[PDB]
Amino acid sequence: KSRYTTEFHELEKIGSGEFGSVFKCVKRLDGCIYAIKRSKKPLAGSVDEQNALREVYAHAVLGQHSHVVRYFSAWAEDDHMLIQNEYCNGGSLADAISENYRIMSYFKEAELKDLLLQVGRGLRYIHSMSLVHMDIKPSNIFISRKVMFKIGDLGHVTRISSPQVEEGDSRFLANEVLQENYTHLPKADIFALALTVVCAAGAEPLPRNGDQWHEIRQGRLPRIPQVLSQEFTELLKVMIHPDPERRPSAMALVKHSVLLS
Ligand SMILES: C=CCn1c(=O)c2cnc(Nc3ccc(N4CCN(C)CC4)cc3)nc2n1-c1cccc([C@@H](C)O)n1
Ligand SMILES: [Cl-]
Repeated sequence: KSRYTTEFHELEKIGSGEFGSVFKCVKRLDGCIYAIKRSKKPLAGSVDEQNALREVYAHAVLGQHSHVVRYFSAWAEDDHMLIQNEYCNGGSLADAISENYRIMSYFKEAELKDLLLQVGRGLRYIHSMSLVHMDIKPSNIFISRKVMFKIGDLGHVTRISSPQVEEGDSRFLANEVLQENYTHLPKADIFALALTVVCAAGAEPLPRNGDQWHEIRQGRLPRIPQVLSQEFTELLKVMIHPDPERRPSAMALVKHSVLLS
């Protein structure tokens, strides 16, 4: 007797974690496929609730963009919350990276620049609406297949001004954010995107803390396994510059000559 059951037919579980479950579903009325997240309703006044609120109100603000996972609807039923999003048939960037690492394929220089540009366009859009994503990483980039990358998982999204900062994944987190400096949050999304491209390029698992973590925030790129041009390398280096004002904005990113291609 539920809306979920009523409007959708559930095809396959495509994700699970502390966030709950995600299902590939067909909507009966239109025959389209959607990714529907089903989670227990968070305790009131909890982090989980704060997180869930950041996401509903990001949708309220953002609307539709070709490099952001489209949001269609959200509701609550039983003791659960449901979020209906666009289904990206290529899964997440994280999955693709695992898969490259398995059948030994790889993301080429060219394809790495394409990833950077496309996610950059998504960020440029979010930033222009005075928001920041604050959890950019492979598992939150989705792929549609000839290939579109789309930013999803908006649960950390916050305002540039008066930001409610739930810190993202420590692996991708810029030092100034850890230092409780929120005067240039957009540049933290930039830092994270650079490390996201480095992952796609085949780097070893990023450090969660300790010496190697600090070395990166000193502006040093993790070791790669392949041949990146000096100029693409420099672009990635400056995106993880200790000084966030030295990092390009999303708008300067997508107009950069190395990416024009
Ligand atoms: C709705 C919620 C968020 N979300 C989207 O907005 C969204 C859009 N497209 C897709 N496409 C998609 C994802 C995974 C697969 N795989 C099927 C094959 N197996 C082997 C690996 C997984 C296939 C297709 N998935 C999405 N969401 C989703 C799925 C899972 C986990 C998470 C986060 C919580 O980590 N998010
Ligand atoms: Cl800024």
